[PDB]
Amino acid sequence: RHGQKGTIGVTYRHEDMPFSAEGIVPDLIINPHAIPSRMTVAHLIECLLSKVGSIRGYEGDATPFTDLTVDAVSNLLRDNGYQSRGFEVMYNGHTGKKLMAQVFFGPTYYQRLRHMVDDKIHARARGPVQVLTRQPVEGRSRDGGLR
Amino acid sequence: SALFDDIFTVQTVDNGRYNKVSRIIGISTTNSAIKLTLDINNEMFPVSQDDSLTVTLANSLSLKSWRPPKPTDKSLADDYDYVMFGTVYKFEEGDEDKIKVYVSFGGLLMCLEGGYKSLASLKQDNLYILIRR
Amino acid sequence: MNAPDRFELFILPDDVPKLKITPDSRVPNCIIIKFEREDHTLANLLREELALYPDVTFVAYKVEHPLFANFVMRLQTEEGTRPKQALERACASIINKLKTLDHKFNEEWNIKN
Amino acid sequence: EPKVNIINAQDDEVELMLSDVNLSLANSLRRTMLAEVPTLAIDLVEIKMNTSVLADEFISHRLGLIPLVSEDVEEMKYSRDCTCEDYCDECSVVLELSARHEGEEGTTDVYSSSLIKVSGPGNLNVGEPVRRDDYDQGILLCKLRNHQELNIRCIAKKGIAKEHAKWSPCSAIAFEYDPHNKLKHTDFWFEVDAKKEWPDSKYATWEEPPKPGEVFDYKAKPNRFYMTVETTGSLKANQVFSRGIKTLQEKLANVLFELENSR
Amino acid sequence: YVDGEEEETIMIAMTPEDLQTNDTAKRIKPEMSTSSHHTFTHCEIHPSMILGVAASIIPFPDHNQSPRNTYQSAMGKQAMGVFLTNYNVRMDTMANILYYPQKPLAKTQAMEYLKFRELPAGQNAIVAIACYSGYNQ
Amino acid sequence: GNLMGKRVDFSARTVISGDPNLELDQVGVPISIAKTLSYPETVTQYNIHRLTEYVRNGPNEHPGAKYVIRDNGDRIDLRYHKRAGDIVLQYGWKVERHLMDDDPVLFNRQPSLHKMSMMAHRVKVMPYSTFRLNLSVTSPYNADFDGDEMNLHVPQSEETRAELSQLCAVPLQIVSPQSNKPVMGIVQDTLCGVRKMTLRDTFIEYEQVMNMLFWVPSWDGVVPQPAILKPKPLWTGKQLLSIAIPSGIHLQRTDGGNSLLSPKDNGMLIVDGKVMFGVVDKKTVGSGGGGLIHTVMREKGPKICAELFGNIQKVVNYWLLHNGFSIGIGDAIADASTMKEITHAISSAKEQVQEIIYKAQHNELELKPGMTLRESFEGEVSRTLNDARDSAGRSAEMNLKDLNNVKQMVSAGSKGSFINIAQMSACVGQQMVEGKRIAFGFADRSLPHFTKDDFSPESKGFVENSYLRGLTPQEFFFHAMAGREGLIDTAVKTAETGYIQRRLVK
Amino acid sequence: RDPTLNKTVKIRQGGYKGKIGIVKEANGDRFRVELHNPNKTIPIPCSFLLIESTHGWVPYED
Amino acid sequence: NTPIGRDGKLAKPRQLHNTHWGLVCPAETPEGQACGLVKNLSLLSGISI
Amino acid sequence: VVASKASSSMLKIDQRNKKLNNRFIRKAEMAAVEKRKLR
Amino acid sequence: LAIENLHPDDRLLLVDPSPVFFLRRPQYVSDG
Amino acid sequence: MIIPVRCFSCGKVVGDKWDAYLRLLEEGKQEGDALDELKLKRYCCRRMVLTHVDLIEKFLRYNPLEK
RNA sequence: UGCCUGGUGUCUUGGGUGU
Ligand SMILES: [Mg+2]
Ligand SMILES: [Zn+2]
Ligand SMILES: [Zn+2]
Repeated sequence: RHGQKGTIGVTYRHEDMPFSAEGIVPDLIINPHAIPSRMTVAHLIECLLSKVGSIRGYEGDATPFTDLTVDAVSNLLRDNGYQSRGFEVMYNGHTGKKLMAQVFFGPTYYQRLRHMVDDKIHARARGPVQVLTRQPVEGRSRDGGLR
Repeated sequence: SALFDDIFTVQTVDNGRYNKVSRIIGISTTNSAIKLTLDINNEMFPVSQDDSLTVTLANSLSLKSWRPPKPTDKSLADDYDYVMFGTVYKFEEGDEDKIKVYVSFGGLLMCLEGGYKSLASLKQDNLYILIRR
Repeated sequence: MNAPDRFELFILPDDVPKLKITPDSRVPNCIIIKFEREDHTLANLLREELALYPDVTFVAYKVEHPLFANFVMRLQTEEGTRPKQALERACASIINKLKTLDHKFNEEWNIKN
Repeated sequence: EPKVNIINAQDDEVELMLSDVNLSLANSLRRTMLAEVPTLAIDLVEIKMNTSVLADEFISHRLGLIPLVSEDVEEMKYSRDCTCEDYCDECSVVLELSARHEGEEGTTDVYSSSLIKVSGPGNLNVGEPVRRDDYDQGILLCKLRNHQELNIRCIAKKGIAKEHAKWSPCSAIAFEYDPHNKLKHTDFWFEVDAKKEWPDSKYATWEEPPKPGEVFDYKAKPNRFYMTVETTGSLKANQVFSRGIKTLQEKLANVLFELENSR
Repeated sequence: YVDGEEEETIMIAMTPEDLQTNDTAKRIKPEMSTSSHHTFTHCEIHPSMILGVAASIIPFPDHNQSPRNTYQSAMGKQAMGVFLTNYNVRMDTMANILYYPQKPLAKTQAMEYLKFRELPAGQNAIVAIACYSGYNQ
Repeated sequence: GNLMGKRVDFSARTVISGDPNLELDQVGVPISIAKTLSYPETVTQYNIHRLTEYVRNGPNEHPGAKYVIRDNGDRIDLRYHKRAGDIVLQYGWKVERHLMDDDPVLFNRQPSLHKMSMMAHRVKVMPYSTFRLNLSVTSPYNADFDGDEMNLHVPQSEETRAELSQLCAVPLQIVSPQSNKPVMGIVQDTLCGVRKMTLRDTFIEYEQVMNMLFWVPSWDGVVPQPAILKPKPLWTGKQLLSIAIPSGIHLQRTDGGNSLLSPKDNGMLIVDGKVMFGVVDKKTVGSGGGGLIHTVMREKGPKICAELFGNIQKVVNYWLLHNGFSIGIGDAIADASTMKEITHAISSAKEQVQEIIYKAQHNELELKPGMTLRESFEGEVSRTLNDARDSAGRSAEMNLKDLNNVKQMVSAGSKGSFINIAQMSACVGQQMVEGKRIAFGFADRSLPHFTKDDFSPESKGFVENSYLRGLTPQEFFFHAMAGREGLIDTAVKTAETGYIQRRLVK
Repeated sequence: RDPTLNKTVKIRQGGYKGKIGIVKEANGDRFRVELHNPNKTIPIPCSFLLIESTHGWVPYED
Repeated sequence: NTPIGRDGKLAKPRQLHNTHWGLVCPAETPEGQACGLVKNLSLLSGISI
Repeated sequence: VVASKASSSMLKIDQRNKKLNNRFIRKAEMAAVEKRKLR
Repeated sequence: LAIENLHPDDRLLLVDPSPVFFLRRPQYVSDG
Repeated sequence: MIIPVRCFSCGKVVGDKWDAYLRLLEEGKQEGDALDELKLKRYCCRRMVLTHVDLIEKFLRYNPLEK
């Protein structure tokens, strides 16, 4: 919900994903490089607030221009036995060894967009042509050619 | 066998930016005007100020693919606590008797200042440094 | 549409050998082993078992691509030992370790049942 | 040389500590339990009538995820390895579901308890959907109102979680070693002090904390591993552990046989 | 009610707290020291009501770079959800329905009147930010 | 629309994705696209057996064929032929076989601004439905994997295939004639991981070194001696990186007048392909001129330079996979000691602006020549506020530790800059619309929440807060105005630039 | 004229045992059968098919 | 919608003005040709009858 | 209408939760505003 | 009775071995 | 639409706990306490029951298309 | 012996995707 669009690059099975000490594997891994240039801090704040809410069984209130601060959410998260900033010690799926860097980890609301690759893939060797110009027709639905 | 040998007293130990790497500066006890600036691994060979180190430089450990050393074989490194291997990338034939040798042990740098007579034999491609304490 | 069948991760075609061994002539007494329909589960186990043998001087493996289920392993032993014998010794040793682990777990489970 | 010490034991989860094994062996065991232990799950759905508000393939996907008792699945054969034409009793289990709502008011819930085993291997304890108790209704499958009926026939086959996640016997395998970070395998992010900003591990009391004057030990390796195995009920925890060990042994034995037959 | 032309002649307070006269996390209010005293005539009901329907879905829109808010406003109209409850009896040219919609854990107060809780268009995924294997660059 | 540019046959289009495990000049092609497209191969006595096998396999099995063309020009369709096995191929016939591995294909992304937007790759058939690119070529194409699509064109002749493989090939396009510097370099997490991996205090154990060495395709089978032999054999990251660099490469760079002892590990010195000191980052393996890539291309040629990308990427990606890297909300937070400094700096700047306002209102303000009193006043206020934001950002940046992830990404040059740190941590700053502060849209004020004739910094679009701290409604609206101006400016200037370039080309 | 074209068939061997399909191509000894279960079409030898008839399933003697 | 079209375009109509506060959404606008010309009412706005 | 049991239970839960929220959130806001005032 | 009816000193005896304004209790019907 | 059979992240079976969860919420228990009483420890499982919206109760209100 | 099929509007407009 913060303009962070992307496409699936590869799918790993349950046993190939990194896991935390309590066995939680992520559903989805995004690159750290998406954050600094675009400055979507709201993404990180939403992840932290959602983590606290799912731990405590509440729904976070992310209304803008309120008195919510990151430190209050961090205190709540620390009181529940997690690192206050949301980091987690995470293990490597392939070898089982600990990762040297801790991983920001939590639930976030994602939405699936209408643009799927199977509705865009198109190839043409030969096919219908226009009557006037005898050049390939236009359109993926009509088995057309590329300009 | 050994191309240089001396005993150094550590003047300064600088951790600075890093956690596992320390800069140590030492001067030879038997001969001043010989300086040693060196990078070491703290976790394997920790040092403190005013320590005494026996530093030896050799061009070979004898008495191309690397292999884990068999327990049966013996080499020059059996007498020391910290052995590194590096390449000499600068041999500054400086002033009348000011010679500087720069050696890089895979990014961990060493500079050895001294007279020509002491460091004449250190004009090699690769050097082992053997440190005892 | 272009998604491969999931059983191709572990079901071996008839014409594809499970285990192809080719020597590596760049260094003495080295072989390259190509495992088909295998992944990190067997590879890491074998690699870390072989790394402890005093007569094995180089062992490594890599998975070329996550979308293909195979890995290739490089093994290189001392002059006395043929690498394939070292691989067999590693397999047998891990089997014995697993056997004693199973026996001990069964004993403990019966005690704490 | 390897040792096992059990902390807690239950029908559905066991918490144990492995020691004197390599990290690779423990991780391979975890991976094998997660994705290579065979179980039994519904793999074909023949929909004879479905007038509910859910799509046919919606209900098929829901059915495939229902755990079935897979105790004697070793005796069972793989579908592709059975020479029988079509499916026999030795490579498939047939379950049937029939649900209907009577009366012109109210809503009927369709539970997994309504799945009735029709045919299967003789005297093998496989195929029955897992129930927590004798009075547990089970997984909610669908809902029906008046004049809506669901009548399906499902076939269960043997497979592994590599092919599809519905054949996975485990839910989540907690895995952990070196609570006090004596090996320095991780470097702790911090703002002021790394010691008081990081929560203690749940096994921190099982190992002595390092002494203030202790030096780093470069000769140490991870030696004790704490892991918890949770199952979905299709297999007991001890069965999952033992069958993971057996599967790993079979894989290694197959490799050994290939090597010996190569010459 | 006031329109765009009557607003020229009124003095509005942002919050009811503005009607009366050292933390590193909380935000800083305007000092407004140019005027010795103020005589407000109106007060905003709630400042977060300056947003539209699509921009009322973003959580913490004030912690974001504004072009990202615009991009999300654009992309929220392409998220598959449940457009209506009677999708079975409708014959539309296209229709996309998500199997298992979930309501967001971090919601906004304006989502109550957009029925986003009852017809949500997304799911809560466990997201990890990491350079794992180089396939997410 | 029909003579200068026309629709063409033998082409494909689909979404692109990234693959770290592809060579620089390789593209991953789905199986369905490979089956649909074709290349007419002339039957000779070097390939008649293989072509007969392809004809037998038919148009549905890969590798296969779609048509057989006789000498007279008649086409035999293999879908509708009941006696495909009863076809004997004569020399000189053509078989329209399927697309296969190592076939050169032209690859293109729109808009094609320069000649590096069309380059010829080598086909590799892969499952799933997306084109796959090595990530180093995403720079010349100006492409990323958030939904972009790219075009593929198949040559249909021996002459055209030779032209593509000898002129437009990706390795030949590494150095551009526009600025005589490389257009492809190490990017994104490979850049971040080569900075992290080549730090002075990165040591690697034997078992990981063996795996890292086996990953290098060009490795010669000799393991280098470890930097530390006793008590424990340890290799440094610089050694494993030097493994990937071809021998005979010399590179020297001085950063900030550093000495040969490099106390800060800056600068660079590569002797015979071995790194002596210096952290490898954007200044070395980036796309700038005089770096490692430019040196290798000038010295060894396009083939070795193309292999260099693969070697470096594979080693660094394995190391970073087994090490890890992340970013969190805790990385945008500065301690109270720095927050009080930032607050003091901002308050001092606001006091200075207030004094300037008083001086201008009492006719005590000096006038810049060539500018009116109002223009000079506005320029001075804008300069003061920009200096305020820069000072606060500098304080925040100096606060950050070495383990801060944002600082690591900025230092590596992979993503972000100093202004991003300043705005996320310290102060968003002054919002400018059309090069000036926020105008007085209402009657002598910017918003109905301010009194008339108010020139204070917060009344004309100075966002005092940071993104972490959150923006007040007025700052939110002003920042939205500035962002809207940016979007409009982009969407308008693009058409003017396109027209200018078309006129220049014509 | 390929009497088994456009007829419901069931697979008895291989990796698709017990899946219902419809025969689409009947060139010879390699039948193209679209599967009802996923949305795909696969080749299959004639020996692996069970052609539906008025009385149960019949092997490749239809 | 603002029917100014594409011919004779200018940046001023497309801009977000001060007087838009509270009446139209500052964030929601299309991309490309219609940026700024297409507006969305704020969540409490109305139109006089 | 003859609502189902689950819907009736959900309605009761919603009423209870609405009342509890209206009480507790207001109390917390009143507690916070006085502290912000006295600072 | 409830926790409120407990004596304040006895409430002080209830020590964990306050609500926050931004944690709502979930609903299902919303409003409008 | 209807409570998922398995938790997406780990795979715990949560499809048999919807009715018990509603019964617990009916008795006045808080959502966190209700989720704890069902032995849902990991927050990946807790989000499945906590954020589920039950839409089948709205689809069932339409008159069935057959009889 | 009963024997198998390739052929696809145009013009406007509108909403979108990637730069
Ligand atoms: Mg893009
Ligand atoms: Zn059978
Ligand atoms: Zn779960």
